Amino acid sequence: DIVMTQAAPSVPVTPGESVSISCRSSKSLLHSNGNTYLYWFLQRPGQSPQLLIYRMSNLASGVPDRFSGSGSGTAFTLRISRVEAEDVGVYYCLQHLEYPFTFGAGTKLELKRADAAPTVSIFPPSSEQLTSGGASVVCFLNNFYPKDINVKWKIDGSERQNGVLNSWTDQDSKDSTYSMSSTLTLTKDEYERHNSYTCEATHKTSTSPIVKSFNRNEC
Amino acid sequence: QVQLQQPGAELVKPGASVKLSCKASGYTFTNYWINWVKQRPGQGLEWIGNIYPGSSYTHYNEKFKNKATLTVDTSSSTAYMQLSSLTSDDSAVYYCANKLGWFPYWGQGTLVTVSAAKTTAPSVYPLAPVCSVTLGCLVKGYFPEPVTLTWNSGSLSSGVHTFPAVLQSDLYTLSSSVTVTSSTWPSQSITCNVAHPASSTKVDKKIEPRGP
Repeated sequence: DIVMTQAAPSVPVTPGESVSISCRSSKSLLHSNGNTYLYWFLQRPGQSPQLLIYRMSNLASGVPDRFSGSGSGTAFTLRISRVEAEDVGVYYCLQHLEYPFTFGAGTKLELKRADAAPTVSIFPPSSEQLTSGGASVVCFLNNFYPKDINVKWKIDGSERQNGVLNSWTDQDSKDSTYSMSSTLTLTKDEYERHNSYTCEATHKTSTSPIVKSFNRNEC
Repeated sequence: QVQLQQPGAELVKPGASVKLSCKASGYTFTNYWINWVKQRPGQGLEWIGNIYPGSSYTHYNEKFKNKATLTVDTSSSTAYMQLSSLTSDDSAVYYCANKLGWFPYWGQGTLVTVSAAKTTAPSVYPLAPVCSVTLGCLVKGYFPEPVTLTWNSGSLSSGVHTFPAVLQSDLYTLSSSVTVTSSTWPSQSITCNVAHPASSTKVDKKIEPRGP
């Protein structure tokens, strides 16, 4: 089989600067008909791959002129002249000269933007959930940079570690930030035995904690 | 407009077979190649094989020769891929794609989950603020993946963060937030919509201000 090598799993770039992504083939992709049989695609989280370049150097309809493709018969380069937030995702090369068709392993773009403080919101359990015997408290920490962040839960002033599950988004396609959700799941009986609930974060944008709280009975 | 329609999910018992469908529209189905591609979660793309629907002429990647079988129905303009004797290594998204000259078009992919666990529809909970403004939606206790979560049936898309699901005890949980101008809510209507393809369910929950 033709081996397609994208040797970098990830490449960092500062927004507004240029980037070059490399792909190499084990044999020439030049067809007897004169065309070079090499595609580039961009894949965003949860989506099907989007065509960027066909026949090695032709820009696809709808793709901005910031994108270009070039190469010899075995070394290929996708260039973005000025990187924008919408360009984040995973880039793949594909040869279609010979069966079986083969892809390179993918290269993620990491956009190294400026620091940004999180916007924090806390949510008491839904009344509908309480009827089922459970009580989940949710905290969102949104649009921050860099990715590293701590959260701590406190109940009546005491740290609670058990029952917490966290999830992080990929970089935002408009502002290159990260977001995080933290969920503390209790039984209804446990939730009703306490009154103050606090989501406390730390991030490099502040030298003190970033805190949101509520009292269960304060409605 | 060229379109390829695939189901969102198939739950398959270990050792069983599954048949994946890909319904074509917007062009002459018999006249262009259909390709199939595998993608394991968090990993890269792998080519399985292709078929020319007018003739059923096929090519297979050697790696899949004993796993995949490609066929077509030219009456309904549908392409099919049968996968045999499934193992956990077969859990993945499977895409169909076509080729019209230089230009490929892709389906949305079917997520195949190989498991003995039963399908379970999610409980969906609206999250109003403590007594800009941010609202939430909690989707708890479902199996398999995926769901499709929208706000206002997809018309509210800016300022949304929908988080990856977390698995515990053979059940998934996912959340989403949406952030709007404070003059927007609760003056105007905001609803979370959740579709779970494996259970054929769709639920709507309007976000309402908390009472006393």
